[PDB]
Amino acid sequence: GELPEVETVRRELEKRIVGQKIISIEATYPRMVLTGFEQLKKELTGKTIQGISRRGKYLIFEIGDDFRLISHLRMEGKYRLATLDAPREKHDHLTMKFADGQLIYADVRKFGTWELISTDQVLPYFLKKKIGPEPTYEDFDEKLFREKLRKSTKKIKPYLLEQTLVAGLGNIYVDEVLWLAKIHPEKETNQLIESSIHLLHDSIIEILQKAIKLGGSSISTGKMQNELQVYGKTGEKCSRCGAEIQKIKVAGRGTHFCPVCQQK
DNA sequence: CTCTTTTTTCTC
DNA sequence: GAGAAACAAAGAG
Ligand SMILES: [Zn+2]
Repeated sequence: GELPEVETVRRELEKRIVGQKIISIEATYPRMVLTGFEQLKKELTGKTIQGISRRGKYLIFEIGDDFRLISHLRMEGKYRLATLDAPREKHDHLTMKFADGQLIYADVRKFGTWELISTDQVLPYFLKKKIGPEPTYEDFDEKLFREKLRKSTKKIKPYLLEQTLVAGLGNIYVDEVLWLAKIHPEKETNQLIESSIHLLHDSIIEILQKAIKLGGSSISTGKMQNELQVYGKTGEKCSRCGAEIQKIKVAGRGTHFCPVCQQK
């Protein structure tokens, strides 16, 4: 559930529920709704989906211009539109009923969260969570990026995973990015040379953008997993130097890299 | 079998 | 700057 995959879901839902009126909201795992499902039911029932935007890995349902629904898929949250009488599968937790169908949210690990936030609190929400700039040449200022990177001793992969220097990078794309920029995941940010930072900054925007267009690496119906150079390729040869991709643990996360291309 | 492995928040 | 917790199932051997 990284920015590429979340953006793919935003567009799918975008062209399938925007403008639809909500008839009622049923929940079998209500606590998932951190702000009180009851309060959410009383307020979104009988509304219209105005739009579905995204910020980092968070989906934002715009229902009426009073409240915004912040949705986060965590590790395996997943939406799907199905028949009104469709049967209830094992890990379905919420359903948004429409006049002609329903939006179902599933999540095996129950990690996912839902939040109803008044329109004016959207920005303070992300600013309170310290979410960095979207991965675009316009919002991802390289200088600020360089500045933050030389001021820290944090290891690169962990630090990128924080969403602070930039938003959207998860385990898959950080490994892809770091390899594409020839930076070892344990390299301390304050040692990075500008040319490295510059290459990193660009590889970030580049790979996340490439992923968006390939529909994300949905192991839905995405094709980015077909172009992964190191994530999960443990034991396979490096696209460039041919060395065997190694897998190690960094800050508790499976980390794939190349011993040679990624020096550090 | 049995153990390992698969986003964000919080406690230090 | 680490570790744990939430939680459930595929994967490895
Ligand atoms: Zn290599």
